[PDB]
Amino acid sequence: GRVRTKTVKKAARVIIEKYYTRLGNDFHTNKRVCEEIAIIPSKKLRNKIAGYVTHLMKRIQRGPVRGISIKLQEEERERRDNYVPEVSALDQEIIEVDPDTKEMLKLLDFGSLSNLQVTQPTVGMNFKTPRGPV
Amino acid sequence: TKKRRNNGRAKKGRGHVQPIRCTNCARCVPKDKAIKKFVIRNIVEAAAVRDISEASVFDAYVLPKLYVKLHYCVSCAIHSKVVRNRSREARKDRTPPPRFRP
Amino acid sequence: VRMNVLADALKSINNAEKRGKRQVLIRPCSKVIVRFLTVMMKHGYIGEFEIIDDHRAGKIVVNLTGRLNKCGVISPRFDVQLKDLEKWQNNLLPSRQFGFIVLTTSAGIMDHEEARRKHTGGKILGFFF
Amino acid sequence: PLAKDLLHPSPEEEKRKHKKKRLVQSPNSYFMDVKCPGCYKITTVFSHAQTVVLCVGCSTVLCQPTGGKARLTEGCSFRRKQ
Amino acid sequence: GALDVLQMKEEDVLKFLAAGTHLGGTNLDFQMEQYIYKRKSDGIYIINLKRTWEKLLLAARAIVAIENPADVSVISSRNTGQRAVLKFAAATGATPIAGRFTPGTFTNQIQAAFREPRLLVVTDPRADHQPLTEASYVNLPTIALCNTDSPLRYVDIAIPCNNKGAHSVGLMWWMLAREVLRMRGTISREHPWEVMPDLYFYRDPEEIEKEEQAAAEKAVT
Amino acid sequence: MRAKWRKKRMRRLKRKRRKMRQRSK
Amino acid sequence: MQNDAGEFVDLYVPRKCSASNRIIGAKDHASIQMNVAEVDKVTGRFNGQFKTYAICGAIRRMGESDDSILRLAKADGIVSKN
Amino acid sequence: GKCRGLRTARKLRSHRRDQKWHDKQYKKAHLGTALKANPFGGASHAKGIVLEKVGVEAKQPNSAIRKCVRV
RNA sequence: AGAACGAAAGUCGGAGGUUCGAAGACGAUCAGAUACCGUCGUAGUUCCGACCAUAAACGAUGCCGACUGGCGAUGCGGCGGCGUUAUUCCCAUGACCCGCCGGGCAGCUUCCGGGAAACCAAAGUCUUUGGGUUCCGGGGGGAGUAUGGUUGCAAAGCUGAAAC
RNA sequence: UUACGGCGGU
Ligand SMILES: [Mg+2]
Ligand SMILES: [Zn+2]
Repeated sequence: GRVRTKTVKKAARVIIEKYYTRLGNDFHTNKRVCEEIAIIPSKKLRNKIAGYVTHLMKRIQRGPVRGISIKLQEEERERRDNYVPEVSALDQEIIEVDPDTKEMLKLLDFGSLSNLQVTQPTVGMNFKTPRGPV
Repeated sequence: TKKRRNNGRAKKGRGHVQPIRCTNCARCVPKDKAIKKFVIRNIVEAAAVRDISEASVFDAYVLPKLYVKLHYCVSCAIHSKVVRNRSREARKDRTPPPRFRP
Repeated sequence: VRMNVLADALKSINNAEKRGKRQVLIRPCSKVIVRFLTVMMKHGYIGEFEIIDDHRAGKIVVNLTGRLNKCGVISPRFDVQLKDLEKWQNNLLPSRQFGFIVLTTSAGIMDHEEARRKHTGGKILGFFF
Repeated sequence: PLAKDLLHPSPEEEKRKHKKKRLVQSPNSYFMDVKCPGCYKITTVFSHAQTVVLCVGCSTVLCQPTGGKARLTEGCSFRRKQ
Repeated sequence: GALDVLQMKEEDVLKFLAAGTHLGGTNLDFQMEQYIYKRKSDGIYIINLKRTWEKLLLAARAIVAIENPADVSVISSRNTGQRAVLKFAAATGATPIAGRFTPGTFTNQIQAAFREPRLLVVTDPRADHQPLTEASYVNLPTIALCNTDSPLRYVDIAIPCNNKGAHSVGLMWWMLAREVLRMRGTISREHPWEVMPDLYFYRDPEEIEKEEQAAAEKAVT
Repeated sequence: MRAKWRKKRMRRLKRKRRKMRQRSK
Repeated sequence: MQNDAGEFVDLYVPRKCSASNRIIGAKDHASIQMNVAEVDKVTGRFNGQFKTYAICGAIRRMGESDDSILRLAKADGIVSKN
Repeated sequence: GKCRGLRTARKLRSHRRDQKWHDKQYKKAHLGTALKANPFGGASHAKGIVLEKVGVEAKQPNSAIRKCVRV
């Protein structure tokens, strides 16, 4: 009998989007911010919106919820763009191939242009997983 | 309408398969149409296991199994609910339901 | 049991051009199906073709341009006269501007216009448009 | 696969088809020269042979007929002629 | 790319071989048998890298011919390919769709997620098929980077590289973005591009900040 | 009425009209 | 479309598919027209001009738009010629 | 399918003439037992005498008595 | 035209007769039970010989020929391959593993195309209509009836209308 | 375990 309706949830996700720096993990202060910054037409859904606002205060300070607010979003510009490594994941200059794929680059005239020490395929033909339910 | 692509029966290059008999109503069905179920039930009824190992003549005795292969007519297979009604596009898979033993 | 090798040749070309291909393989050759294809090659509905000659009946590979709609066959070879020839045209041609019923005479395998340019009847052999 | 040039097939697409059905049909068979160990006689047995092949000088058995391709009995010399 | 400037430049083959990019699934598709070289002994279909280079240039020439740069919509749905698809469009100036594709972006004119692009390049033909079957009806040509498993229904310039492993996806987005800028006037063909292909790879889970600071007792402090 | 039990009550009936014709020769 | 008096009596000339020679209709809305922009020979940069190719919706949905524009780009001097 | 070859005009013509005996409008006109049996005997009108004023009940949708005679 | 084979029940004769069991008797169940259910049981189910010739005798889809997508398999031959395993301490042949070829039983997918759609890789290649040929359909009833012929010991089969 | 019917036209 607790479960909050659409108009309470959609009006509280628009608060936390747009006034996130002015909020906190207390109920009685967030009740007063939304009182002063949003036109609520009664007292009952006022603090019922403010309840779900504080519910999202602890919810998004633990991680990236559907959270288009600035600070959680600008911090992932230091993940997609930052961590470019000082040494590459590609440039190791010691990489392995197989005797058939070196024949592929042999007609590409890249046989001796490369270093490319080879590994051999372990000779079984044990692919194509066994059939039937057990 | 033709309801199913096979006609309920797994015969393709045949004209007659053997008639077998259902178990709980003794009705005669074809062998391919029949709804088989092979029960590997332990004969001990697992709540009654610590009452036969504490009254055995050993400390480690592997309990025998009861291997009863039921087979049903489709009439008693739906009534005893071993095959459930399926929707008109979720009929089309031949995989059995998953195990769920624990 | 190939009661008409002409009918099987044209059906194969008709399936492959509506499928969108470029080449076919007509597995029995005949001198009536190379004198059928050079009637539609000279009007420009196919391209080069090559008679792959063997010591039994040969094979033919035809280069399809893509400028073809249907190249059917009239399977009982109904004899057509010059009075009869116009009423065969509006049965099995799409328009009067294009398309040809091709028929064998005493003077050769021809068109409908080539057979009336020369005023000779004959036996209907196929059509293409 | 619309513009597959089916007048000039590759030799490994020509080889992995039926003995019929090719661009030009040809047998898979061959004639083979079999030298027995210990005779001066070249024998010219067919590959898909069907008979108990006997020779003239050392008239022993030389190949066993089977389903497809005749099997030379004892270890004996072999070359594919022409 | 039949020229000599546009040839392979052996240096970058070492980037293909160090990322996957030539190892495909054990089943192959019938419309990709021209791009393949042979099946391995392990069932793996390895791919001709000259053929995936010729399509890479051919996909690049299509995007260069689009005049408005923010008009080649660039899409990725699977997680391996979402960092790559965004800073593709940041570098080359395209317009990205990441995460879930809302059905009708292309075919519905009313809603505010209505884009009208002239070209679209896809990370995966089957796992991102919903823009393929839709972009066929605003008569829009499509590009995919396809592995050997994947159908080629509405794709046109199917790149036969790899779309399973995280290294190979970001590399082919980098390799396409490098060469499509280079057919513009932005790289002068001589020095290698200062952006590193590791920038387009899939992100690690939450241990990121824990490990780099164990070797950063000499940068912050 | 079923069509295999319509066939029976006409097979039972045309052996009854076949027999009265046999009586009144 | 060239009547006997020598004039064009026709609303438009329709495009035809460069892969399969068939007419794109007024509502064959899967048919694309793409541009492949060639580069200058000395340095490899886009020089302003391009090449137009049409693919009809029948041959696109069928699934060989790739083998099409690999075969009429090979035709244009593009690709390996190998 | 049907037999198409040129010279089968005996088979096509003899099969058409005994398949026209399977619809109403040929067989009631060309057999003779459908004109021996109508009371007018192949006529549009006939005279007769009145025997009984009779009333027949209308069909279930309707409920009336139709006034008929017994000519 | 003419023939051969033809499930089950059925018919005739000789063997057999365990179980099952139409008919039948009985006990229940019900308003009534000539039914379901239970106990019993004849003919029959079994074999030999002669008949009868029909079934939802069904893929409800004639037979023959070609052409038109992909894929995973399977059954039988044939060919070729790394390796594992058998007396084998070497071999040839087997068991498995990876392919190709023909034939078959099917399956899975697909805007090949068709369809009234269900669905169909055939029921596709059809108003862009013609590969050969057999059988057969023409609103629902009457009616697979009446009648003539013919077969069968019989039951019945085959052909087969009309008035209305 | 037993559970059978529902006047005609609208
Ligand atoms: Mg019944
Ligand atoms: Zn049952």
